Amino acid sequence: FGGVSVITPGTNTSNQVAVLYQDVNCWRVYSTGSNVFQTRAGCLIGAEHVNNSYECDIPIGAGICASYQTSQSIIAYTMSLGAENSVAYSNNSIAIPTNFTISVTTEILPVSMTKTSVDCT
Amino acid sequence: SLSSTPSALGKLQDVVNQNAQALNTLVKQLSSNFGAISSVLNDILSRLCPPEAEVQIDRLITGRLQSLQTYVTQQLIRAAEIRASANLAATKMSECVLGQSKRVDFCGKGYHLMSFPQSAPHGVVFLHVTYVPAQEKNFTTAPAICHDGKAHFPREGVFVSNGTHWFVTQRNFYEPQIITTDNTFVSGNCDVVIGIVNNTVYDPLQPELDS
Amino acid sequence: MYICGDSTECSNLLLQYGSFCTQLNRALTGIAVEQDKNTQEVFAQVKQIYKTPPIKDFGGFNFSQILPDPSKPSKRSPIEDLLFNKVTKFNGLTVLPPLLTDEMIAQYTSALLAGTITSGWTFGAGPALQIPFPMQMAYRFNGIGVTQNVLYENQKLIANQFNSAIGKIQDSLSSTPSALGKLQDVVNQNAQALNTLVKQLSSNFGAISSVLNDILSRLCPPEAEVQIDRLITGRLQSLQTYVTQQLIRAAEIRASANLAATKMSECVLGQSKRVDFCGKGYHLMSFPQSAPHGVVFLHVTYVPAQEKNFTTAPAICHD
Ligand SMILES: *[C@@H]1O[C@H](CO)[C@@H](O[C@@H]2O[C@H](CO)[C@@H](O)[C@H](O)[C@H]2NC(C)=O)[C@H](O)[C@H]1NC(C)=O
Ligand SMILES: *[C@@H]1O[C@H](CO)[C@@H](O[C@@H]2O[C@H](CO)[C@@H](O)[C@H](O)[C@H]2NC(C)=O)[C@H](O)[C@H]1NC(C)=O
Ligand SMILES: *[C@@H]1O[C@H](CO)[C@@H](O[C@@H]2O[C@H](CO)[C@@H](O)[C@H](O)[C@H]2NC(C)=O)[C@H](O)[C@H]1NC(C)=O
Ligand SMILES: *[C@@H]1O[C@H](CO)[C@@H](O[C@@H]2O[C@H](CO)[C@@H](O)[C@H](O)[C@H]2NC(C)=O)[C@H](O)[C@H]1NC(C)=O
Ligand SMILES: *[C@@H]1O[C@H](CO)[C@@H](O[C@@H]2O[C@H](CO)[C@@H](O)[C@H](O)[C@H]2NC(C)=O)[C@H](O)[C@H]1NC(C)=O
Ligand SMILES: *[C@@H]1O[C@H](CO)[C@@H](O)[C@H](O)[C@H]1NC(C)=O
Ligand SMILES: *[C@@H]1O[C@H](CO)[C@@H](O)[C@H](O)[C@H]1NC(C)=O
Ligand SMILES: *[C@@H]1O[C@H](CO)[C@@H](O)[C@H](O)[C@H]1NC(C)=O
Ligand SMILES: *[C@@H]1O[C@H](CO)[C@@H](O)[C@H](O)[C@H]1NC(C)=O
Repeated sequence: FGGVSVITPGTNTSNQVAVLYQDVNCWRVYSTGSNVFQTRAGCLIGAEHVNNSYECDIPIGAGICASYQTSQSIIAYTMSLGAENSVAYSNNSIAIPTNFTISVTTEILPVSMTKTSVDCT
Repeated sequence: SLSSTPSALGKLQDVVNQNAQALNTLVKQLSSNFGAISSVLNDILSRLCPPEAEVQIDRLITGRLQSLQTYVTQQLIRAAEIRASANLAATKMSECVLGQSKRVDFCGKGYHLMSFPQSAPHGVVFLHVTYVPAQEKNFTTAPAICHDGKAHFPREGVFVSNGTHWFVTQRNFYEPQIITTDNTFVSGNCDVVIGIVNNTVYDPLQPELDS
Repeated sequence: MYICGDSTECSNLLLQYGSFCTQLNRALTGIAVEQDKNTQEVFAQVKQIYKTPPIKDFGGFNFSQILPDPSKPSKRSPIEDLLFNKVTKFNGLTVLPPLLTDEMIAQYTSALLAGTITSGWTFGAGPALQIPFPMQMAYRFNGIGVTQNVLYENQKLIANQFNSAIGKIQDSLSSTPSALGKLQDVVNQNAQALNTLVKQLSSNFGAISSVLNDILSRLCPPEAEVQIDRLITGRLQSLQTYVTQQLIRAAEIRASANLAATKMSECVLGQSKRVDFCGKGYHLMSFPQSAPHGVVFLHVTYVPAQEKNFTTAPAICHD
């Protein structure tokens, strides 16, 4: 047994969905649509697994995310943690900026919520 | 960004949505029977005969009391989350707006210069202005310069070198200076520092003493 | 599954209550989401995965017990391997996996160390800029009010004191099992909350039997309804108690996670002047290590040692 969840690209884009069974040895599922993939997070049906990692969009669990990509269909992939960067470390070498930019960013915090009162009678 | 990306204000929209749902739930739980013959107190009062009405009324009371206790407990927990956010927002205004902060990534990514608050429904928006180093170059370095057997260290800077010459720059910006006795200070001899290199440290006054 | 165990009669009686399944499940879902958010905020503070050079030429400083061990099946440092080895459904209870597996946490931690070691704090504020490790230390020394002369003249001593301190940490974590008690306690409290939920399930709560199947098998339908309802009330109270406790506990974890995230930004991706925030003594630098359900920070501080008594004066009078 387990819960069932639906992986949905927004409906303002497409109506294809993939369905995840949380704890099934993916066998033990009566659904169709092919594209049956077994993961640590459950039985995923309808998403195409690919070997191309990418930035996470809709998370599934256990390192797996899904997205709607090329026409287009839902795919499953291992999430990337970012681009690699090998720093040219050396005992006699330093990098120094010769220019700069000014960046302004935005941070948002809640301060308050609606104040209510309830008459119990 | 704020105009084209509606998710930008999702934090404030979420506070509104959660409280709206807590109230809508309270309202809808009200219409459940909770084991009573009817959820409408007036139906019980209008047709059921008084001693039986007492029993059915009491079933509704228990159900409604549980609904209210659940609502209040949830509002107390949610209120605590809002208070924590408000305390953080107040801290940030004192430290990011009424000063300059050295706390890393506290007042935005990059080196903080200043911030400007803006009002928003049920919250505050901070515009954080930061300095970000841009295009860099690869320079050769050394911990010290060996002049006449004495070891010279920068007072405020880093020794760097291009393919043929040694200069001293400020750490965060490539603005090379001639290495002089005004830019460096002396401590110890040339044998103790590992990786010390030979250069000429210029005495800015000697030429006047010589002339 | 928790309350009725697929009993049809019980489910139909649950429909006479308010929308309690929706609220219990949504509250637990909200917690589950928050738990990935906490992990993401604490560890994913670096946008690129920085890698180290072959580990050589760091001024004599030895980082081998904090950096990943290439010989293992899981690329964790010797300290992380120690931390991981030391910390220890019938009713509808499902355990969900994290989004970031231990392997991904290890990669984020490794990236942060690579950044800290080869570019100081610049990988934080802007692009990573390479710097010789000893110069990085020189700047960290100026940052505590000690000049650069001290580091270079004593570079060999400093590297040796540093290297010995790291070895001491491994011995401490290995020999003192209480060292990781905070993480073990989080595990133990949640395990107990679930075990309690499971055991409350078998109480009668005023019913003739706690086994719904006994009621259904021998008791005649109108009487079964009464006994089933007694069990439903008891089980609902058990679930509401469980969820409320998880919400409170979740809040405590969130506060800890917010602090851990703050500390990484301020202790690891910079140098901090906040007293006793990044350890006792004058802070020079810190190195994170992964642990089950948490983060371990190794904080490197400068501590003044043997002092002497000198006479002083506020000023000197010359002419
Ligand atoms: C430039 O570096 C060289 C070392 O590479 C220094 O040479 C030494 O100088 C001392 C003092 O006169 C002698 O006793 C050593 O025998 C020299 N070493 C060698 C290998 O010959 C030289 O003095 C440095 N120049 C300056 C201005 O400091
Ligand atoms: C390192 O910087 C120095 C200083 O700018 C460069 O030397 C000067 O080059 C200009 C021509 O561009 C000449 O007119 C000056 O007389 C030079 N100054 C000195 C003191 O020689 C030097 O070429 C740069 N080195 C490299 C490899 O780029
Ligand atoms: C960092 O310190 C460790 C010890 O804590 C060094 O480990 C030694 O490595 C060699 C070569 O693999 C082994 O033969 C020794 O037996 C190891 N020592 C111990 C006590 O087990 C490591 O080489 C040092 N690394 C650097 C760069 O200095
Ligand atoms: C400052 O303290 C350090 C120890 O923290 C002293 O270094 C030790 O000196 C003894 C005696 O020569 C050696 O056996 C140890 O191996 C040294 N320790 C290390 C880590 O190298 C140092 O001599 C003291 N120094 C002063 C006042 O200069
Ligand atoms: C050393 O300290 C003494 C005070 O203890 C200074 O003496 C005074 O100097 C002024 C200026 O010449 C005289 O008007 C006072 O009468 C002196 N005091 C006494 C008690 O005689 C002396 O000038 C100081 N030395 C220096 C270099 O500043
Ligand atoms: C599914 O069952 C087979 C045995 O029939 C087993 O070999 C396999 O590892 C199981 N897969 C999962 C995900 O449990
Ligand atoms: C520094 O040198 C390395 C050599 O591998 C090169 O990849 C890097 O782009 C250079 N950096 C700059 C700022 O020129
Ligand atoms: C850097 O390493 C090279 C090769 O071992 C050595 O010759 C040089 O002196 C070192 N420089 C410094 C500053 O340690
Ligand atoms: C300073 O003098 C006092 C005199 O009572 C003595 O107790 C103390 O140990 C001395 N401190 C040092 C560092 O020598």
